[PDB]
Amino acid sequence: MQIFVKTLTGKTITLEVEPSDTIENVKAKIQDKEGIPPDQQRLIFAGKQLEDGRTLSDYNIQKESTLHLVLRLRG
Amino acid sequence: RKVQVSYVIRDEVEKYNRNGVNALQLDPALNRLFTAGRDSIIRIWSVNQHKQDPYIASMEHHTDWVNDIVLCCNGKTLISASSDTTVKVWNAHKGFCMSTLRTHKDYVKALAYAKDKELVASAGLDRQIFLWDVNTLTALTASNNTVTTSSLSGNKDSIYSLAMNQLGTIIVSGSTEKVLRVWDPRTCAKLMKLKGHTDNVKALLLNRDGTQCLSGSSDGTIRLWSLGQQRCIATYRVHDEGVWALQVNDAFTHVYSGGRDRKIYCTDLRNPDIRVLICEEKAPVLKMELDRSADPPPAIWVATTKSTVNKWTLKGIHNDCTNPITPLCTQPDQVIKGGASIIQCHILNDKRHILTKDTNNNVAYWDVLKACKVEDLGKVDFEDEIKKRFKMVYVPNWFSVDLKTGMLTITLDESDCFAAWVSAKDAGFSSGSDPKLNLGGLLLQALLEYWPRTHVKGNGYFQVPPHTPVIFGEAGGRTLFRLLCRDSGGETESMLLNETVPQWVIDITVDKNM
Amino acid sequence: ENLLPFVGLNNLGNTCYLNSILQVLYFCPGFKSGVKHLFNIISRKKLASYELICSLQSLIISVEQLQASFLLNPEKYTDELATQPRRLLNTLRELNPMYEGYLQHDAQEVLQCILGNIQETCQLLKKEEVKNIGFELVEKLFQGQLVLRTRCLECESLTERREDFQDISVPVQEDEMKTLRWAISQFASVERIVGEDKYFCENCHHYTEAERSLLFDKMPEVITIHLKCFAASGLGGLSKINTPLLTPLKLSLEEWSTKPTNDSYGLFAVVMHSGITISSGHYTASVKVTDEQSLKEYEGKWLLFDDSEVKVTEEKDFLNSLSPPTSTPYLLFYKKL
Ligand SMILES: [Zn+2]
Repeated sequence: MQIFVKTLTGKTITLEVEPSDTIENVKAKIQDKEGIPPDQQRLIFAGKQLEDGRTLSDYNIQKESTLHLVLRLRG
Repeated sequence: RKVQVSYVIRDEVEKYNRNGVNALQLDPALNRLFTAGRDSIIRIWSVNQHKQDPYIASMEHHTDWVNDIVLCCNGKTLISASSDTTVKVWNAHKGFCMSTLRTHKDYVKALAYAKDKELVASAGLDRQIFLWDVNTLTALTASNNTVTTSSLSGNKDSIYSLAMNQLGTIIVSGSTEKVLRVWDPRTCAKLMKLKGHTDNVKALLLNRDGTQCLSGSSDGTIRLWSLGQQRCIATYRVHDEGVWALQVNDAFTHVYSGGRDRKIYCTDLRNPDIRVLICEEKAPVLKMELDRSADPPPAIWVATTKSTVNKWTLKGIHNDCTNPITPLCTQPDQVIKGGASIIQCHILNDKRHILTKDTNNNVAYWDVLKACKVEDLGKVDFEDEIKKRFKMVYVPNWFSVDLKTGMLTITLDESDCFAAWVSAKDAGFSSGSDPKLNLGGLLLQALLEYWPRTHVKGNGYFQVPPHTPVIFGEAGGRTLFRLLCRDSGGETESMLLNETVPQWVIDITVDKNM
Repeated sequence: ENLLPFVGLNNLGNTCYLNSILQVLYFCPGFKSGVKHLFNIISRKKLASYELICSLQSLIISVEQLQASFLLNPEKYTDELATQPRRLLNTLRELNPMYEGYLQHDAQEVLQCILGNIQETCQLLKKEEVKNIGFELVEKLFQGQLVLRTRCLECESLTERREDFQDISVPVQEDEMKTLRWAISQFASVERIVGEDKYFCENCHHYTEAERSLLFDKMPEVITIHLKCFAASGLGGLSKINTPLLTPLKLSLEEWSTKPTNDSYGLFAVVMHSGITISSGHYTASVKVTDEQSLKEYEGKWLLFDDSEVKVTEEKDFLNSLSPPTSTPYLLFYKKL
């Protein structure tokens, strides 16, 4: 399936994923496209931040679902 | 960029369209209809109501949707535009591809034709418009004749439609920028920008002397433009949803329109409010082609997202209502039957077999490695059939499947093509010894089995069918070169293969080393 | 010497990320009243989310009491007026062990963890009550309903998804000055998807060009705007964007709304970060006093909360620092008018 990811600039990119894919796979696919380390990524889906070790089906992420990419402004 | 190998699993002859039809051309001298199929095949039909089988020939070269076609030179020459980013030049009488133009860099969406100059133009999602002299195109070699292009600039967004007038003095493009852009094709000079539409413009027509233009738009309106005044002189709102297709009579006084709402209207330009429902088609209308045997056209051919093509008769137009319920016609006058599209595909756990579902709810089982169908399963439940064939085995992913043409197209990429090692015994092969086979490497060798450079024939375990199309493309669509497996021994094919086969395929197929 | 009646929050070891959003939550209109109601329901019926509500009520009362202690006789206090929120930090450590130790953390991330857990409490107590306004706390104050429209330009089929949201993730620059109007438009307005990134139309069974738009449908009492004040090149590889947007006082989402409204929102709180890198920095908060007890000398001014410290800055003087520097804005909070 094809999901959407809103990047840091506000630009949307598509990702080809499967429901059994872990969140680590998605962050690695974003690294392939955006060059951002996965440990430095934060992904929000409908207000809920995704966690590694869980899959996309755990969050009921389907086709045309939008993930919002952000970072950790540590302070 | 990165070069992919693909191939299509199909029959040697695909008599029927396997997908919707994007465009139509009528040869009046031979009573032949050309259809530009979403299944990547152009087909020639006889429109004699005599013939029992209207099929004449298929013209097989494109790798993706054929979006537009133009019959040139009194029906001798066809030019086609495809989502494979190419424009192709065909002998329309014998039905073979003569040249492939590759100047576009995205889906080519629209073609335009100036009969009096034998000029054609192509335009697509790359915002480019190229101009081509038809007499210039038949180029046997680089010394006798190099083809040359000329292009227009200004489009700020993807182009979806394009028209020239018969005299070749005006060209107009329609796009998601919502403005129509006009050039002089003779000088490539920008002439004007026509503003008024509030959505994409997918349909354009010009009168004979390029003084008026009709545009059809996804905003649901038709607009008439005066080019001498550079302004809109009428707006017509006869559809409920986007207007995708326009035709006009020779007198430029009645416009035929169709689009997403499946309804086809004929509206008089002199009295807009009076419009006539000709018919309601069974699927969104993509293109229409008037029969121009007689001034008041006797019939209109209609292409839709369905694989069938209907001719609707027009005898009985001599109204009052502005929103008619009852269609003028209820059954097509002629019907060219279509076939089913494969709309759902599941790769099994063995990374070797595929289950499909088509538009008829038929389910089939295929062998990706041998590039063929194994059995038709009828109208079984698709997901229950998937769960029923589950086997607890892991094989790394090594190909991808696409259904864009309605047939099975298999794509191999360097990143994972060689990921799947299996044993000869578990793959059903025999030489005896039982060593380890790489699926992608064996398939690549079968695809290029007829290429003399790979000889010392094939891989020694299986062949693909000789008619299998073999496609060398760039990642995300752009075809570089396409041939049938059996044709690799040709002198033209071997030269073009040498120029197109990427080194990562050469490694396996020529040097014989993983 | 010139001490203020507003209470600060002690730093317990890189906990300004917590102190910043906590000071913003205290001043949100319905938050204080809401957690008291959720405390009063847990106090009747019945650890995990319940502890978090108690910790929040423990601190809010502790802040309200310390302010009343100062207003009664301010000569008891000298150069400090702050309370420590240790119970809230401990419960957060039990909810997510990343907050253990004394490392630096993201203020937005801790706000998400707090609001998301309070909502879990509301939904867990909705079930325990219905089996036998209060539980609408997070949903009416901070949470809104988003509508993501995707339109295939081939067949013109328009699909829709409704996703909830609590803040609006917004870009700061493109990759001179960009206004917030531009920035929300990058988030919500039409975005054509073309080229080597085409939408896959399941109806067309083909990659096609698409137009994507997001629309605000149900709007809450507080609009949180979460700025993406950072970018990446691929060269650790990441960097902060110190230059901020042009930040307005009044905000209206009518142009990006699903239905025409006349709801305008007013900026009242800003959480800022100071530092050149993303890896570490310093969080502070700034809150505007609006709307009740005799303290109206300050109405219209901006209180700046810097952990246990607190200042009063002028409307014009704070507004200059908010736009192009020192600290850079990271969160913006607007409230319905
Ligand atoms: Zn579509």
